[PDB]
Amino acid sequence: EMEKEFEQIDKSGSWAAIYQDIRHEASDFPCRVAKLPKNKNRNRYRDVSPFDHSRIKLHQDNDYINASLIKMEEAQRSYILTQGPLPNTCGHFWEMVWEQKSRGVVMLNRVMEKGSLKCAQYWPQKEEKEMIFEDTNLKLTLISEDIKSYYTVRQLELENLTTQETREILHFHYGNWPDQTAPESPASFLNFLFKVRESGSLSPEHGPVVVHCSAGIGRSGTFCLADTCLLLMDKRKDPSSVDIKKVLLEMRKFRMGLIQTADQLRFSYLAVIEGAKFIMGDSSVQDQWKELSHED
Ligand SMILES: [Mg+2]
Ligand SMILES: [Mg+2]
Repeated sequence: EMEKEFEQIDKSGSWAAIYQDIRHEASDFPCRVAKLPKNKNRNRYRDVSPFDHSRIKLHQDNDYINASLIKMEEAQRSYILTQGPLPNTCGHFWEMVWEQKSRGVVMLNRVMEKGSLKCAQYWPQKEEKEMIFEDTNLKLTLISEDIKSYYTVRQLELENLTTQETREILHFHYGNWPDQTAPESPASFLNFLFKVRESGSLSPEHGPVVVHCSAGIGRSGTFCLADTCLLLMDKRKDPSSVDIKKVLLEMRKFRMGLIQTADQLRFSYLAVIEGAKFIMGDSSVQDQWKELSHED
């Protein structure tokens, strides 16, 4: 059992060992396109690249973006994990959103973190100042935003200027989750995860949700791992049936480095264990998460 195992690892103080074993067993696949000279300025970090086999290809001369399709066959959910767009890849980012028919973007970082710019300002901050990405012929307008205590939800309108088709994109922006560390509480993380779920952005009738932090592997991996684990129990109505480490290693077949610290691994256990309360039919813990969240 996941809860049994968690208590064993915690009392033996074994999280670093457990996490290091995951790194040693992780898949290794070529990243030849990411490493082409013409793509150097499309990568935020030299050591975080998409595998060729799972990378998202842009439809419109150079198809390269630092983004990976994580396709969880058994859970029947997909995610696109990507780096925080650079100043020259914001048009590529929204082209990917458009071509993949994604309905939601989950942003787990702030634009400035730790004294440095971790992400370009790739969405409009003011309704009256829309953004046009001339390289990809897309227009992006801020329609509304709901600013909560530690996260913000925005409605964006993304228009294809060629066809004049428009789509609503929901932006879920986590405000106080730093890299390397674990979120303040499972409650606030789960409250946020369930807001994304409730929006319909994860439905299979849409493209995969787009998830990013700065590198698109640490906080982003934690988000997807918890969501996939909860979905697997939901499908089986069986929390015992879920092996978190097996699921993480499966995710790492599609993008390198998912979950960057032993603390993030331990938090994933905490989050899935607490989230299981809701999956198995205690719908009122979701209310307690919102209370514990102090989102107002
Ligand atoms: Mg429009
Ligand atoms: Mg169209």
